[PDB]
Amino acid sequence: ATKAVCVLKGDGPVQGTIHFEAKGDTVVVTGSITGLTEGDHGFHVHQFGDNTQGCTSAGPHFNPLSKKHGGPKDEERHVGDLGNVTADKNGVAIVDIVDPLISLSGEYSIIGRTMVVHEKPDDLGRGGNEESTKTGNAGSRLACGVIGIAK
Amino acid sequence: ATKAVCVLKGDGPVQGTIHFEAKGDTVVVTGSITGLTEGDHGFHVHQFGDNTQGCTSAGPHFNPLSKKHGGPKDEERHVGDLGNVTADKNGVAIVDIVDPLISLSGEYSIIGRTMVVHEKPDDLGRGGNEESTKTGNAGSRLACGVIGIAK
Ligand SMILES: [Ca+2]
Ligand SMILES: [Ca+2]
Ligand SMILES: [Cu+2]
Ligand SMILES: [Cu+2]
Ligand SMILES: [Zn+2]
Ligand SMILES: [Zn+2]
Repeated sequence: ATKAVCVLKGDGPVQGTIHFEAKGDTVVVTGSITGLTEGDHGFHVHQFGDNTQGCTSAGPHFNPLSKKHGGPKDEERHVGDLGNVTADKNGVAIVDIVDPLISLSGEYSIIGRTMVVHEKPDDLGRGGNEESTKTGNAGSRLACGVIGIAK
Repeated sequence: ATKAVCVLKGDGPVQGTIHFEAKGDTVVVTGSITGLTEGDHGFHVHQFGDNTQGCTSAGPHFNPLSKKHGGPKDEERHVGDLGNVTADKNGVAIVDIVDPLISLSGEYSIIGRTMVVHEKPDDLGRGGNEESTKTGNAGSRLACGVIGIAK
């Protein structure tokens, strides 16, 4: 698997489509998210692709290596920590991330896992609260989708 | 992954939750689907876990061995051919299937692919037209979901 897609939906107006593509040793994540409050929103891969209880059943961030919550460029970060997406005034967040830790195959494969867009910005583990080292204080999960294999 | 789950949703009333568990060397599929018309409905694993155009974007049946469509008991069948599920008079179908071809890891893995419940009965590759050898004449996709990793 070299391509993947996620359709984000929640109990509200947030909705979006993320495309993943394996390019070399990185995964290029693109797509757009809408219905967002302008600003930064925590954007993470949660461990389970279980949507039976909304985004709630997606579990914690995907952290196969048992590291602490960080931002994408940190070394001490969860595999799922893709930091933040930014909604403009109109509520539109354009996603364009290149990540070397997430994968479409193997052990860090995120296929079958959940992409979650959060209510608040990810504090990147630099919040000076324990909550920050676990989730980045991104709060509630607005929309989420299971990452599936794409053509 | 030893457990997977799929939440089926469509444009109509058909919905359900399907659980998959690797038990021994096989995969047990259980769950229930409601909102269906009484009678048989094709139930297949489609190739892509792409819900960008509803269930249409799931692609054809998952068929890594390039075979024609058949019933779950046939030698000549697609890996995604799980036959029919049967809805009682209240539109409830209880799913209980053990399948030797699907898997939750490796080449036959259905993680990240789409579970689809169809409008009509799957003719198990025996209807006698070309469409039977491709889809079993199961018709349109009532509900579908991306198969994700469960805890
Ligand atoms: Ca909150
Ligand atoms: Ca039909
Ligand atoms: Cu998160
Ligand atoms: Cu089908
Ligand atoms: Zn994290
Ligand atoms: Zn088939």
